[PDB]
Amino acid sequence: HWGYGKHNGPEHWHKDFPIAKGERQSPVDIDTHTAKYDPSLKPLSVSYDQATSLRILNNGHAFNVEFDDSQDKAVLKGGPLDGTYRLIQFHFHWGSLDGQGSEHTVDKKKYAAELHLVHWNTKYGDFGKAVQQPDGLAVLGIFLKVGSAKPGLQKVVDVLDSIKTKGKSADFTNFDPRGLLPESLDYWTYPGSGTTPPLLECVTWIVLKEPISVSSEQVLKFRKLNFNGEGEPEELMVDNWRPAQPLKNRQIKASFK
Ligand SMILES: Oc1cccccc1=S
Ligand SMILES: [Zn+2]
Repeated sequence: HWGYGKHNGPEHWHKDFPIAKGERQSPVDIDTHTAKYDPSLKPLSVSYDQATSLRILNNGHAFNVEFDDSQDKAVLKGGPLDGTYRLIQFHFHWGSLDGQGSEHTVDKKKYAAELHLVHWNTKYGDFGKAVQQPDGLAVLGIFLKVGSAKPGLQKVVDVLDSIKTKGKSADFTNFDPRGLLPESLDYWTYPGSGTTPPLLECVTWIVLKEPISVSSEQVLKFRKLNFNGEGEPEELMVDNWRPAQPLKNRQIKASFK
């Protein structure tokens, strides 16, 4: 099955998931000089005051912080979006080294990691239906650079010992995702896809310009997680990122000059 290794990594995924070579795949390089400022783009509305986190899961490819999405509690709207998108989970992609790990790049620059806050369009009722629609998901992408610690990340880092291996979960209530956001909500936006199989082309990407800083110790702890199950040979969960894919017939828009 798919993964991030030599024999089952991103260069292989097209054999089981032919959409890997499609017309609106993600991630992409964000060429900041080529992105066009769109003064009609609205400010992003991030409404996380009532977010209800539930659980954290190691799925064998990343860890997901899951939310109660059975009511409009943590929603994204505005920006390039029409309508209301509910937060279902967040996750990260990260490197073996601080010089790599992000999926999106900025003028070819790679960040140490990238946080994806996954939201689904409430006009489609559930996440599973939404992923079959070209406007089904909105993913807020935030870059991580190594420097000062992010205090609001530390509760995540502290639980990772309890979900070291594939299939482990832990209760993870009362986590406030507002503590992972940078100051500015200036963004880039384009149409694309999930970055893991099944690579469905259902995502409006919203990539914040301003990274967050995390400490070297925080991202070190991400790198101690395992892709394997308990009792299987240890394979560190590192370099779980897809490289940039061809832009094809797409324009990246900027909310800012
Ligand atoms: O990595 C992902 C995993 C699962 C669902 C939706 C979006 C992304 S980027
Ligand atoms: Zn992702």
